[PDB]
Amino acid sequence: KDICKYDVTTKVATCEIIDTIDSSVLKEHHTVHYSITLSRWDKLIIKYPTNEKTHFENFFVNPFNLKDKVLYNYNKPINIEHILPGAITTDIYDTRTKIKQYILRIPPYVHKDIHFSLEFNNSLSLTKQNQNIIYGNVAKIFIHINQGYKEIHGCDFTGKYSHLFTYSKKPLPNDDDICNVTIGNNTFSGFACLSHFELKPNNCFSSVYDYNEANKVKKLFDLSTKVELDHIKQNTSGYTLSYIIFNKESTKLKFSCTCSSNYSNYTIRITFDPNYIIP
Amino acid sequence: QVQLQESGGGLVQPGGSLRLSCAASGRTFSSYMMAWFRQSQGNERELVAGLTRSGVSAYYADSVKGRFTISRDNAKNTVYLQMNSLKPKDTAVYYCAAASTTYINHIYTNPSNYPHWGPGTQVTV
Ligand SMILES: *[C@@H]1O[C@H](CO)[C@@H](O[C@@H]2O[C@H](CO)[C@@H](O[C@@H]3O[C@H](CO)[C@@H](O)[C@H](O)[C@@H]3O)[C@H](O)[C@H]2NC(C)=O)[C@H](O)[C@H]1NC(C)=O
Repeated sequence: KDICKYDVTTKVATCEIIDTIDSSVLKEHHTVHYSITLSRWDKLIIKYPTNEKTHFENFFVNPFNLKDKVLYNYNKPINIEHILPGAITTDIYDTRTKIKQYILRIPPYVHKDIHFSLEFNNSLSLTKQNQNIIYGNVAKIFIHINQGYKEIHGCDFTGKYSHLFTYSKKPLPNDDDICNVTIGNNTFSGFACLSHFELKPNNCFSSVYDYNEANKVKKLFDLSTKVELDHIKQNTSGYTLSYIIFNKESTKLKFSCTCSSNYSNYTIRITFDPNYIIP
Repeated sequence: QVQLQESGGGLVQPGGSLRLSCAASGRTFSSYMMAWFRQSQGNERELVAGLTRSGVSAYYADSVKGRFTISRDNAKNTVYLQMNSLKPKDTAVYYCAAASTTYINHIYTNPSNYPHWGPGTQVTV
């Protein structure tokens, strides 16, 4: 564990691949490998450089589209949503440091073991020192994900994420189905709708309808803070998804969310009771 | 340990192409860094193309940049220098130099830093 560290408290896997591919130092190995094993809900954050950062002028990434694709079986590029359905990837870039961040959130449930890599090629970059023209190298990250233990106690209306959520139904032309779930403390829940549907309130779980306060548009932070959540607006498959879990929250909570279209509408209803226990 | 041999160079009309090949014997090319060197009549030896031991980091001098391309057939143990759009300045005795280093990502600039050299082949345009 030289560049990739996994903190258990935050369940965060931070990998730094900058000085390892720096083209200013003589290097004995052209391919530097680092392996990481991840489980449900783990978060992988890789901090890589850009073309603007010095010594990484001709830097590039493989697959060139990180947010969408990965190197499946360390071989052929494949959309990450295909092998890890319900995952969430984000790309950040700090112009002050010329450094980007690839952030991967593993879904709360992984139905099948998955192995895939990500390459960071800096071989094309170079520097000139003394009578030498030093070059960069490439670094490969091999990520393995275990089986995900338990199906999320959430709702799925796309019908595609049946293995991920407890409730799944194939979308119908005209339907007003409403999914009700009872969740406890430190239990996962979520929803899955089609991307072109309207989310109500927008970016749900972060701003849920305050059913106690008569279905009020308010940030969930006001209702509670001992919660963890995530959400993707549209994946490669064209579906919006969100997840939530309460952590040492003593207050009983009831909130809701809605995906609506001109043809049908679907509603998620969740009841957080810390004393509630699954049958 | 490694002996170099150039081949495939002669007279061409301005605007043509050539493929200079350089074969090694004694040890595999992967264990050596490779470079092509220029030398016109009564002038010093300059570097045109270079190649680290990684085989993927190729350097091209600004003179031949955008027209020359280096390659390494490790099966045939040969380095190929493709030279397209040949211009009157390219007229020189092209040499093939190889050095031995335990680093895979660097290439030397001065011809003195290269212990092993090969008998150059003349390329006139
Ligand atoms: C990125 O890293 C890889 C591995 O460390 C370096 O090797 C290069 O890999 C690419 C993969 O596309 C090879 O390209 C292919 O080459 C053959 C001809 O050799 C051709 O049939 C294919 O159409 C394709 O272009 C590439 O040859 C290989 N070697 C070199 C010298 O580039 C790679 O160098 C790194 N990429 C860069 C741009 O430096």
